[PDB]
Amino acid sequence: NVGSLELNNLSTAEDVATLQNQLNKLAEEKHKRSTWKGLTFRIAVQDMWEALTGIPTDIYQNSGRVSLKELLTRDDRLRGLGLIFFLVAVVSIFF
Amino acid sequence: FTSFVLMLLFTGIILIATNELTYNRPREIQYRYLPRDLDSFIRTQEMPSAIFSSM
Amino acid sequence: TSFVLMLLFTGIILIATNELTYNRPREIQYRYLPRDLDSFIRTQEMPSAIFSSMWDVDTRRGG
Amino acid sequence: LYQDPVWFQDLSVIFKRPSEIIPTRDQSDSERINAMVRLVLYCSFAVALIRQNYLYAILGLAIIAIISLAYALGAKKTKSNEAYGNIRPYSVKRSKKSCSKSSANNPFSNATVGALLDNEARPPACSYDDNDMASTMRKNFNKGLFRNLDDVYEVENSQRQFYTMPVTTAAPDLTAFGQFLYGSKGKTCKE
Amino acid sequence: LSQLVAYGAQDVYLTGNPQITFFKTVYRRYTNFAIESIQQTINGS
Repeated sequence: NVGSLELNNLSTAEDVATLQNQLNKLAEEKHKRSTWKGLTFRIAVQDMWEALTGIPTDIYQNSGRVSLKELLTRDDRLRGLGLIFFLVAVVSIFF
Repeated sequence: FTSFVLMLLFTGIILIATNELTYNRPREIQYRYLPRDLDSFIRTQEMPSAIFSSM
Repeated sequence: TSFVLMLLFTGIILIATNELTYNRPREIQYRYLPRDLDSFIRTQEMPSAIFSSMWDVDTRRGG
Repeated sequence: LYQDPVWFQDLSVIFKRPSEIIPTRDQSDSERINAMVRLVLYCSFAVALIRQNYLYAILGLAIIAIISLAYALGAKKTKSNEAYGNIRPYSVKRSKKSCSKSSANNPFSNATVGALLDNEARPPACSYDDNDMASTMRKNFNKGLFRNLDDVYEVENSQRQFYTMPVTTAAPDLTAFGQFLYGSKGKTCKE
Repeated sequence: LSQLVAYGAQDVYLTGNPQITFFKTVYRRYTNFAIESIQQTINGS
């Protein structure tokens, strides 16, 4: 009985698409849950990929003029610093 | 001396791996089609009553 | 060794804090969109069934 | 319209570009926090270098986190640092002047009736170039509007007619205008 | 007028489409308004 309008879906979508709105937002929900589940405690082997993404991109973040700490570390990078666990295990094996 | 900071990082990085789960917080809302009769009624109606809504 | 024990103690405390703050729930609301034009027309009732009663029997006399 | 110099808070990497500031003076609160960060970082790193135990730097970083977290969380929202008229008594230290940012309902912050809605006292819509609000204004104007793709310097959908009115508050602030035309001149000859 | 539009449950679940008899008009409930006519000032002879 009333008109309620959703402005955007994290990317402004003009009121032209009809089913593209459902497909896009279903893909959005799928991506969000995929990232949540692959970003929680339960990880199998993805730590290697996260570390390999962390190091070069963490270094490159300072190759820009600035990079906010909320983005230098929280952009899927915090566990990307999980390789320090590997290196400390290695040296503790040594030392 | 060195072993102290090594163990410090050893526990701290596990703590970080525990911490990192909190970052992603997306909102979930689903979409569904109108009932056919209600859809026809809404499309037929001429006046909107309330002007606009943003959510 | 004692430093390791205290560090593990505080690490376990903060990990327990993370686990307890991890279980906060999330809520989903349903947003209803109007049917598209083509789907509407495909779903539309044929006039042969909407008002077929206009010649059913009559209104002044029964059946 | 009132303008202030540029600053930033300890996030990003500003803590190195204007380096070698340790303790606060005539600086914004963000700048004061940055200066405290510089103090703690240099002090802790120097202490770690003098006594090579590699843990004084860790404690320095931890207390950096404590100070930054305290500043981030404990900020009091009860700020009304709005400059108009003859007096600005709330604070004399460096601070960011309040701006009424452009909004979806009021793309140009013209204060048509938004002033009577909730604000009552509405801070002026500050300059067109202050805080990149030009991009936000253009985005808000181009919300739900289709262009013919024959104008990449868009004037076709009548940008020019729309603008920010000279005054964006409930009152024209006549005192500031008068002080502009007629300076106080402090202690004059007749005094 | 060009923004995507959707309804919440309150306009779907708690309602529906009533069947209307040709001969039973149901009039719409509407906003409160009034009409006045006044003269404007003309500038120019």
